[PDB]
Amino acid sequence: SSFEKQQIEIRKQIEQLENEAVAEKKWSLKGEVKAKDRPEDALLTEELEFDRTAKPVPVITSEVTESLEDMIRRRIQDSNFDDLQRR
Amino acid sequence: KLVHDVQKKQHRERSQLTSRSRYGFLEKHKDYVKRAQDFHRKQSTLKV
Amino acid sequence: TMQRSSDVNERKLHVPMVDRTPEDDPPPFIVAVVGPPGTGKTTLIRSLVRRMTKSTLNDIQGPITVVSGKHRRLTFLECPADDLNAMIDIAKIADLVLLLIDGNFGFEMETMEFLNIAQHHGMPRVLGVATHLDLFKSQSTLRASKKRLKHRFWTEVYQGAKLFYLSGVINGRYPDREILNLSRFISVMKFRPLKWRNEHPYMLADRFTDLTHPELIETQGLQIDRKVAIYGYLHGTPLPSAPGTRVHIAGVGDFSVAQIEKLPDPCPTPFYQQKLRKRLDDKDKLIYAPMSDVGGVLMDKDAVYIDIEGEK
Amino acid sequence: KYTTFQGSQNFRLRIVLATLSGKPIKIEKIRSGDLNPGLKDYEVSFLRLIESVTNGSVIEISYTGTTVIYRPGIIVGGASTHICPSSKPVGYFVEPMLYLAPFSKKKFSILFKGITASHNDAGIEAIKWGLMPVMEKFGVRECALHTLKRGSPPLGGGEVHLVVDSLIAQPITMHEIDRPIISSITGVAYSTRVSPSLVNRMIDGAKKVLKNLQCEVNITADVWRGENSGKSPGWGITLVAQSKQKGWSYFAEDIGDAGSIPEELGEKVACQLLEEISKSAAVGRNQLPLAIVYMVIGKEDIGRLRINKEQIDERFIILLRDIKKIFNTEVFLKPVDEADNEDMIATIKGIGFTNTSKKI
Amino acid sequence: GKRAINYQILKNKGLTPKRNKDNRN
Amino acid sequence: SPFGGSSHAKGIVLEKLGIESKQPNSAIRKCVRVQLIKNGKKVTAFVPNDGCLNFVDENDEVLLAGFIPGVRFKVVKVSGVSLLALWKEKKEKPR
Amino acid sequence: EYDTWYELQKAKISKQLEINNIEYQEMTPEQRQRIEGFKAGSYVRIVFEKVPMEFVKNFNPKFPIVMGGLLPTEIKFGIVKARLRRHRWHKKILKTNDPLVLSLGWRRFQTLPIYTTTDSRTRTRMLKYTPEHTYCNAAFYGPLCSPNTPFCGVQIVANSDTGNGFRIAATGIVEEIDVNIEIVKKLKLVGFPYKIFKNTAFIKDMFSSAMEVARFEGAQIKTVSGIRGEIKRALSKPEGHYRAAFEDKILMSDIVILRSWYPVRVKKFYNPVTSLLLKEKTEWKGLRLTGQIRAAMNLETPSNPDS
RNA sequence: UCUGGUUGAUCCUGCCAGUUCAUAUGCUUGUCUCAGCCAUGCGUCUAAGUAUAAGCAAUUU
RNA sequence: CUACCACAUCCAAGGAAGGCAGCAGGCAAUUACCCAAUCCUAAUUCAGGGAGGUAGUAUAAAUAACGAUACAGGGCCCAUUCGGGUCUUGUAAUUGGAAUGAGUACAAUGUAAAUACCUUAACGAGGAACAAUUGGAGGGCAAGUCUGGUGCCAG
Repeated sequence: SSFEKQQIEIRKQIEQLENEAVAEKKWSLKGEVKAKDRPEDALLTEELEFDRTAKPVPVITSEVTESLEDMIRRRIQDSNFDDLQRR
Repeated sequence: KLVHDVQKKQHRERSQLTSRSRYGFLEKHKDYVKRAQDFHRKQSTLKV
Repeated sequence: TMQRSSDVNERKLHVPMVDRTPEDDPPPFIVAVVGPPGTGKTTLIRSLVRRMTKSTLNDIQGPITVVSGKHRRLTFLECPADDLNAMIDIAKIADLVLLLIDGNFGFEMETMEFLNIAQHHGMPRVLGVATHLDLFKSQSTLRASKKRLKHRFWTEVYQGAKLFYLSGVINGRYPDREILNLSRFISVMKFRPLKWRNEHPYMLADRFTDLTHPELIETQGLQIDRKVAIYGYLHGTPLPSAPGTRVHIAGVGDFSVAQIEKLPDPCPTPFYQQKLRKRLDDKDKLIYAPMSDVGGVLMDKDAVYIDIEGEK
Repeated sequence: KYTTFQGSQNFRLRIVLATLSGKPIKIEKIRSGDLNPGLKDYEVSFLRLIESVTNGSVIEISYTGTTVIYRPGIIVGGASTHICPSSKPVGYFVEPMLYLAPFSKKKFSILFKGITASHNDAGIEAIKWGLMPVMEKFGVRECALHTLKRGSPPLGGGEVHLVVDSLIAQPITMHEIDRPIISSITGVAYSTRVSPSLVNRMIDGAKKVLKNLQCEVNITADVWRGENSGKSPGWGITLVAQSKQKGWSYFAEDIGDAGSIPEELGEKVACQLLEEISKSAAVGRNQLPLAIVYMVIGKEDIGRLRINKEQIDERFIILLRDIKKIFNTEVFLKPVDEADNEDMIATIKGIGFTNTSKKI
Repeated sequence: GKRAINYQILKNKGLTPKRNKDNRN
Repeated sequence: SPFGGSSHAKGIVLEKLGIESKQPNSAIRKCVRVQLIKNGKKVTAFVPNDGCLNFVDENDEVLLAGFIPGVRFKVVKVSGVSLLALWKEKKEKPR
Repeated sequence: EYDTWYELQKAKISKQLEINNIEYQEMTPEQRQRIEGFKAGSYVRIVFEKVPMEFVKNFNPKFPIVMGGLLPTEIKFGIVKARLRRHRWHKKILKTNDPLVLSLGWRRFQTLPIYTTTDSRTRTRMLKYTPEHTYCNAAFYGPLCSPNTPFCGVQIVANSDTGNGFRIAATGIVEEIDVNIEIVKKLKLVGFPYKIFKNTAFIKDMFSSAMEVARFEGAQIKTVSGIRGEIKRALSKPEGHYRAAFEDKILMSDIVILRSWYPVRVKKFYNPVTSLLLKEKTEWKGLRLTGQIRAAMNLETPSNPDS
């Protein structure tokens, strides 16, 4: 009957989860891991998020370049110059 | 005072790995500050 | 007095809630007789039925609907005490519960677990009934045991909760007066509105019938799926008249309502029957139990069973 | 299985009502006999808009485009941006979105870009002063359509930002068995990239028709210019009849095309509103589909809305028919006891719908 | 079939701080 | 008097405002907006703790008592059960 | 003008209820039936199809049969976010990916919940066990339900495995319905020092190759002593080695750690309890706990001497 | 009602802070001792006035 | 008991009958045992009495008392400040024999009978687990988490 057919399917899924619960955990799920424990270069395959200690060095893209030169032009248009003078 | 006894349970310390037993006892911040402060005393006196 | 009046008015306030109980012809209140095996669930129900309908049901199986008042009816269900799944689903539908506690032995797992399940799916009205108290040999230990049990029942259920005490069983019947005392309490019980119950439709199977043609059972075999009709009284929100409504049966699965039809009342309440400060007339009291043996006749499947010169 | 329906008729309604129900739907035979069969770009774009604000939905367009299988997800929302194709304006996409916004996990903060007006679609002001007020009546306290930039046809270039801060479990029960009294008539006459006289002349046409009334007439003279005036010149007028007693509104809208006289259009939209009022009892025809749905998704209580005989047309019938298959809800109508008019009271019950997608 | 209540369920002491034994008397 | 002559007050829990706050056991975590059943005036109350915030949920009855400035009230029972009793797992909240 | 707010809300509820009854009196009995349906108290006939063969055969009248209507959310299946705790009277804490017989609404089923913590609300981090005496966020796959619905959990329902212990294992309330979760596990890489120059140090065994180091250049690292450092560059020779600059000089016995996080997924397992369909009706058995499984195969609990 | 501040140190007047057999509510013990509405339930018999009981018992009563 | 005014019950609708239009409760167990004791009504010694009686449901104790041994030098008090003052101590160590209460209860007594009271055989303690609470003040711990910084810091 249909109901026992589903029971056979459930029993199959049980035995698979049965084996996985006792099977050795993957290096990703073992917490502490060493290069020897996991496959070499496995971290290339997996996407891992990590913090960076210091500010990244900026990239001078064009949009930065236009923004900087705009401010230079506005300073000279107003002659707002921070330069030393005789005292 | 609203802290339970369980919330204040001890968190125990780990030790050196057996493979690394030859490199010496595994140190902690409490041990590190002892060397850091004493090194600073050396440098300050050496500086003067 | 103003400070007192403020505090009493404080207790009167509650969260506003809508009770979906119909204003006319409400369903009987579901009484779940829950207790560990052997505490006396069956003898209680037989005692509880007799005080109402004047007739002993020698054998009880399934829900038992009985008249209790001029406009009140009750449906008695014993909880299968050895099944946990049976405690779960009854807890979600029992409007009233009679909790059987062996006074000599004390509380058991199967008791408080239902209380926690009942505590966790909506606490219904909870009534404790204490039994096997005649087993006590000393009055001093009986009173002390009663005090300990009633106080502990006050921890699970609101302090001052009503707890009944039953001494022994005679002729499969409890003492009349204690059996009579509980009558007045159950009659006057009002039931709080529960969120789960007042939002969904549910109904308890009074009887069970298989409508599959016998020929289909043979030409395909018993394995074939079966057309079934299940009867009973509706509770909670109204059930939509159009077929196809999705409904779950505990321990079975999800099915769709193939057909729906209303039938007249098998157990018409007194105020309803006569319609078609004065005491309930004993004619009006009625008992309707399809699966159970009422009188002397018991029906199972399609075979019916009864108890009972010219002879030549 | 899937509730199976025919043609592009009421396409969005059948997606949104599917979304509100959670019941998956199939719509087949979309313009099968046409030279260009299957879904058109705008209604493909609409399905993308549904996917953006719903989460877990499955949408399957057929090989020829003539069949869609829609399995709704939960309404989640969030901040997003939608590109409206030039075929339809933003108004085509904002109105069906108003059906879903109050019932989401997160607030709807969506930027719509493209043309903003047409002869057949709702304008900003129609949504703004014409359909949004009905939501204030239904319990959506905070909801706004911010107009950043207009785009007149054919080139468009407009931007409108929809915000519905009010998230409510279900719409409040409706009780309007009286024909609301209109206190005043307001409206907005708008133009882009063209001289302000066009707006004034538009208002001139409007006051001419309506000055016979005993009302205050105040139509806003509002003129776009500069960077934010769109990429095409255009103009339209929206006149609203407003009832301050119970916060009810009736509105008529249309835009002026090439060669048209602004006075002529102002006269149109003015007599247009008056025609709408004569055909209205509590809500206009352009608001009736909005009003009925929220009642069908209210709490399990009977709510009363008064409707005129002129409102119950083919549009009211198919719309009612669509609701029944999705919800199984039937709208009953009973005559009013009055003899002055022959209006009808449409009694509906909410299905007990609740906003389960919200964090509690 | 009959299963009795354990100590934790018979007292419901809950979670309490440890108290010195001189406090008993 | 804060309650107009009463020592305690009922209310209905509307929202836990600081539920999104980052710092654990914060004062902002600690506040819950409650609407008094007497008069419909919405107010805010203190709980015993982030653990005891966890028993309270929206739309449950709560008993209030006098106590971030601006908050003067303390919740002492929920649905007729003491929060301290629940916190000591000495009782179970009834639903 | 009512004295208290409470009776105002009661007045509105009563007014609607009074309104409701007036029109059903106005509707005809059949027209009422078409609109309201079958009200409570009605004795009704429900006919069902495709009912499984075992129900009618394995029918015990002593066991009740209960029917409950399902709302649209009840039909939908997905991930259920639940706040859960080990029952105070349950002896033992629950485990992640451990079967739990769970009762939502009218239905009972067995699932594999994932018990999680907000980490003070930066991220949903997987937890290995339930907290001893407090709630925790729980994620499991199954039929959806409206939020604020209380539930209860059990590990054993069969009489054979009942024993003497309390079987109510978990208690909780649902807070959200969606059809995934983004649970993550914290994965740290551990490397070892071999050459030290004051703050600067060379580390080994962190990475198998400079392929890995290049990705993690500049990443935050710390030692067990708490001294913070960075990955400055991968050393060409030998393969996998990199240079690190630390907040203070580290010692040879120190162990350097890089903190990172790996995503975790919820298992889509469903096994409704169908006790009534069984002859016993009291020996329903599903997925077994990890402890019993090891006992059946005679396996010791895994352990690490270093841990 | 008292106590400490406001002065380089005192007196006086001010300000600040701490200072119930009354009512509700919470935990424990109470193992001993002790103290207008509700259809809510519901006569008489001694030796001593009359025996033909087709009552009983006894047998010489 | 008669008529009248209202209430209300059963019915074969032809009639009959009631004073409950009561009592007791809530905003929920008033029950069970007796005429013995003080008294009484009667064709009376003996019969009976819901007269009457019997039973049912803030005040003093216990959670401990007495020794022996082993191992260690710190223990306490004052003082804003620096410091000063004082001596048999600590055990988060081992160990011995005694006492008895709550309980488990054989009896008699008590009484209309019975409960209770009083008296009284046997058993009854080391985690004496035969496991009273309530409130407050301080800590400290992680390859743990977060936030802001003038590194190893601060919250």
